[PDB]
Amino acid sequence: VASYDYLVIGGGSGGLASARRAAELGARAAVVESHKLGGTCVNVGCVPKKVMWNTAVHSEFMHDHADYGFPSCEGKFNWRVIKEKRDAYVSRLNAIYQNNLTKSHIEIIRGHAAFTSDPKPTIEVSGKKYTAPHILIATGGMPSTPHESQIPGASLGITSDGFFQLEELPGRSVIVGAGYIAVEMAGILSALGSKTSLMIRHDKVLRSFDSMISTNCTEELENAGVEVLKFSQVKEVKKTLSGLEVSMVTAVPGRLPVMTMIPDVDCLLWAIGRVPNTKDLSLNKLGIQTDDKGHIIVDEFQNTNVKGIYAVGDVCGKALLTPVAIAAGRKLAHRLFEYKEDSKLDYNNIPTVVFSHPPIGTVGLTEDEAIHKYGIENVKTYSTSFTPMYHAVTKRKTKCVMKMVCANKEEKVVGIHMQGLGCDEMLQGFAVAVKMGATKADFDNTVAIHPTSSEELVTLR
Amino acid sequence: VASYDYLVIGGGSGGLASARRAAELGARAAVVESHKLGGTCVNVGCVPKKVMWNTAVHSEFMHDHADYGFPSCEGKFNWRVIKEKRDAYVSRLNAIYQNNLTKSHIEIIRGHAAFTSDPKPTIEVSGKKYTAPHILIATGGMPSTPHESQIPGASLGITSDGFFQLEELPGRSVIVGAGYIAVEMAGILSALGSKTSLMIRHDKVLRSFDSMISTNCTEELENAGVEVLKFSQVKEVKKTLSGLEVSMVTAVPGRLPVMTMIPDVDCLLWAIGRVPNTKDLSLNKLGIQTDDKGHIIVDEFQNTNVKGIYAVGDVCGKALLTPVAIAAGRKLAHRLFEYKEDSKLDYNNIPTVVFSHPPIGTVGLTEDEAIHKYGIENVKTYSTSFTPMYHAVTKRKTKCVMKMVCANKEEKVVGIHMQGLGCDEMLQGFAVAVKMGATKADFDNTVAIHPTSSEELVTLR
Ligand SMILES: Cc1cc2nc3c(=O)[nH]c(=O)nc-3n(C[C@H](O)[C@H](O)[C@H](O)COP(=O)(O)OP(=O)(O)OC[C@H]3O[C@@H](n4cnc5c(N)ncnc54)[C@H](O)[C@@H]3O)c2cc1C
Ligand SMILES: Cc1cc2nc3c(=O)[nH]c(=O)nc-3n(C[C@H](O)[C@H](O)[C@H](O)COP(=O)(O)OP(=O)(O)OC[C@H]3O[C@@H](n4cnc5c(N)ncnc54)[C@H](O)[C@@H]3O)c2cc1C
Ligand SMILES: N[C@@H](CCC(=O)N[C@@H](CSSC[C@H](NC(=O)CC[C@H](N)C(=O)O)C(=O)NCC(=O)O)C(=O)NCC(=O)O)C(=O)O
Ligand SMILES: N[C@@H](CCC(=O)N[C@@H](CSSC[C@H](NC(=O)CC[C@H](N)C(=O)O)C(=O)NCC(=O)O)C(=O)NCC(=O)O)C(=O)O
Repeated sequence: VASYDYLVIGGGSGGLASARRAAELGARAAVVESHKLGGTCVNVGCVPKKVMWNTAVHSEFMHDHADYGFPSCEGKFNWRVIKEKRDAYVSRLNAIYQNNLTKSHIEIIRGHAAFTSDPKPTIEVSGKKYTAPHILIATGGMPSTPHESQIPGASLGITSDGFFQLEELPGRSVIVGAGYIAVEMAGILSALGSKTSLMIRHDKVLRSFDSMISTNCTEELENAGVEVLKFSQVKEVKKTLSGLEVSMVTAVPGRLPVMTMIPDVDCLLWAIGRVPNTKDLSLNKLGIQTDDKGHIIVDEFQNTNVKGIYAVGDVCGKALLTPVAIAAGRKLAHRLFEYKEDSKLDYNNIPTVVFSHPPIGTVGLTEDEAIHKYGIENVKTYSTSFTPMYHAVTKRKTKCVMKMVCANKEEKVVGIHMQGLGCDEMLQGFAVAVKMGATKADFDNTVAIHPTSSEELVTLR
Repeated sequence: VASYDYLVIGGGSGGLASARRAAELGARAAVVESHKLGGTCVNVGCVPKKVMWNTAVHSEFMHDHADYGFPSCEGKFNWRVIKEKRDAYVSRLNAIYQNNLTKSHIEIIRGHAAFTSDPKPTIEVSGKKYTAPHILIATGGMPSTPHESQIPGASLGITSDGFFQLEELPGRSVIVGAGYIAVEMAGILSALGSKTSLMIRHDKVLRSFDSMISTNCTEELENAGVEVLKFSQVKEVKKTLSGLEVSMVTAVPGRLPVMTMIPDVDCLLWAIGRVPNTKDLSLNKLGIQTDDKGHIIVDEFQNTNVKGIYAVGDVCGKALLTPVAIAAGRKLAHRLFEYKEDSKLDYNNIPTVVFSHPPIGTVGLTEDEAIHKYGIENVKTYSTSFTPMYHAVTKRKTKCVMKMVCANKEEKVVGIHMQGLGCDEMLQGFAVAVKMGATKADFDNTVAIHPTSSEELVTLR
């Protein structure tokens, strides 16, 4: 039994960040990783997605070429060219992260970890045992797929993991789900020329976002050629002579249900959610508490119910983002190795960007959330809608919408929501201001930058 | 003599903004405008510039088309296409601003105003007199050109005003000056295919910006095909059989001066500075104080030395930006018509974006300025240099540089400087944070947005 100061299960965003910080603090740490370092974000998440987004963005801008005085750009996108370059980039990152661990003197244990029956919390990886007075579980999650039992032929569709393995652009694609990944994939496939449908259970996407965003986002998708099938769900999928055939039920409220077959489908993509990866950890050998979806339960300091066992990131199932896992992993290292007992992550005011077309940025409370928190009488919003100057000369248009949610008489800024060109890079600094407790006066007293989209947020009336 | 509550001389950024706010407050106002409403920013400044920048940006992105899996885009930019659309857009804005005044019940007096000899401050426009207990001078400025006396043939070159009248892309262009307009014009001309030289008196552009920016900017220009002629100045210009021929002296320190002729120049563009437009106002009839360049002198509340006479914007010659004139014009209206005596613009921490390639954003103190203000022992900077993920797959590269200037033990953020893709839209919110007095802790405690360039500012170590 080899002992360490800190054992980290999972070499993804949270696991890498926590191990690295702990090592800086003097801890003798090891990272257990069964697949590729960098975890979901590097291999099949943030990175490859952003590359594909940049690619789709190229497609769109190329539609405006002629408006801008250039000669028309003619054609066919070549999927394998970009696919090969994307894969190489990911390989580069895998090598970098491995180096990052080595330079920090962090041991890398390759293989799948599971807890043992042993009294003191101990793990086994390939027949060898390892132990530490502090063990971090950061095994992340995976894409959720339906059971053949409830949707026959569901196994014929792929997930976002499968998306990153595609070698050719699918002719016809159907995406099921209404959350960020669904929206992002539909947007990439459509821009690159796939005849895309997005199938959602209700009438809008991103229904958990502020209502101005879910509405606007649903519209922009339609404007960009994505067919949004509302109140629809898959009833069954089958392999026909040439592609898949999707049976769906459309149940608009106030209407009779109607069944429709979708033929000649090349790609059926499930983007219905993520499941935590805890199934094969042998948690129950230590009685570690999970919820009914398999998420590990933790307190505000990332503690599990078992002393010296912590969990961070996607496995805990809250705020499923790379930077959250990183921040929580880091705070935890300071608490354990720097004896900063108050060291923990504040889960309020975490900013998010959705790489749609145009991108979405949000931080803080939606209007409804502020209303429930402070009361209708105490919430005031400010909003704007405009056409970015970029489209002053194009036949193709997109809009920019922004909304500011204020609370109390002071008009404290409690939420910012926007969609529009530039929004992906614009959010960060306002997120700083919101975190600091800025009020509308603070925004208003900041001199604008002209001409930009960002200035609109500081001149709301 | 028609009397008003507020008379505004000049219908540009500051004049329009001040008149509009004053009218909301109940003032009976009139705007005197001799040319087109919208002033410099709309007609020959911010607006037409940004359109041309978006155009140049198209040119660059089109160089990356093939890297991104598309087929090569072949060719020739057509200047008149975009020129015509740009002009129309400007016409649209002129009509909008006229409407904006009318809806506010602001009178528009068309023609050139000048003060009279009359005891109580009174102006004349086309033989008619007008007076008000509060008169705002907001006549803006103009491009500076050399005297034929000092540079023979200087009148053969054009200024940024002339740039906006060009109907064809110049084959060969030489830009003289090293400030923002010079940098911006060189960047647009070069990207659109003009064989461009930028002639500067020293070794770097933007020498008043933080030194990381002047260095980086000078390099990025060279990388983008702009020939930067250092320690060079024009000695004379002459009209040859086919274009202009520019005689220049190059005086590198530690070397003998060398004279060079630049032949076959289509466009010589002077971007050496701006002069205030006060020459024809008859200021001296009221003894209004100006400096030796003709700028009107004001106090912190925009008062001139004469009671009931104020000046804002470019004419005062400080912080020559549209949003500054607007903010100062607005604050002034509140002070005069809302009796808010403390109402004035804080000229510290005004953010600026330079539309170079890539764009530059800056707010607050340069490292040197912080050093002079707090002392070397009390200043700490943090900086980063990286390749944006956009270029992970391109043969063409650009860099992103960021620098954070902190002061005292608290590490108050007193300056932010950066250059890179996305920087134009990224600045605004950090400018809010800086204005609020954020410290490095406040930035560090803000969760990052991944993957973006903006996150780099919140994860500096
Ligand atoms: C398509 C997609 C796009 C996304 N885009 C973004 C984005 O743009 N921005 C963003 O912020 N977030 C994005 N995310 C989310 C982000 O990827 C996750 O929040 C983040 O990766 C979670 O980090 P983690 O450390 O919890 O787990 P992961 O990064 O999943 O790491 C878990 C690691 O543990 C390993 N492992 C699991 N079990 C074991 C075991 N028993 N033994 C050994 N090793 C084990 C796994 O192989 C893996 O490498 C995206 C996700 C997806 C799926
Ligand atoms: C090429 C260029 C690019 C620029 N780009 C930007 C940018 O991207 N962002 C930015 O923030 N700033 C930019 N600026 C600067 C910005 O344009 C100025 O700071 C702003 O226009 C100054 O506003 P103002 O109200 O002082 O004067 P102006 O907008 O110049 O208005 C002065 C007005 O007064 C009128 N006038 C003058 N004298 C008289 C008289 N005697 N009687 C009647 N009418 C009179 C003039 O016709 C004019 O319309 C740019 C400037 C230039 C030249
Ligand atoms: N953000 C810019 C620059 C591009 C970029 O971020 N490139 C790196 C790979 S990002 S995916 C891996 C992820 N890293 C992050 O989330 C950034 C964290 C941030 N730097 C911070 O310090 O908080 C991750 O798993 N991190 C774990 C960890 O940091 O321990 C890159 O080049 N990495 C290689 C390297 O030099 O180390 C952009 O998007 O353009
Ligand atoms: N900023 C966005 C949207 C594009 C945009 O700004 N379009 C307007 C013309 S901008 S040039 C005239 C300038 N206006 C500004 O500087 C914006 C001021 C800001 N809105 C504020 O309230 O502080 C000006 O001279 N303003 C004087 C004044 O505001 O009184 C536009 O469409 N204007 C027409 C209109 O609807 O009124 C982008 O860049 O994409």
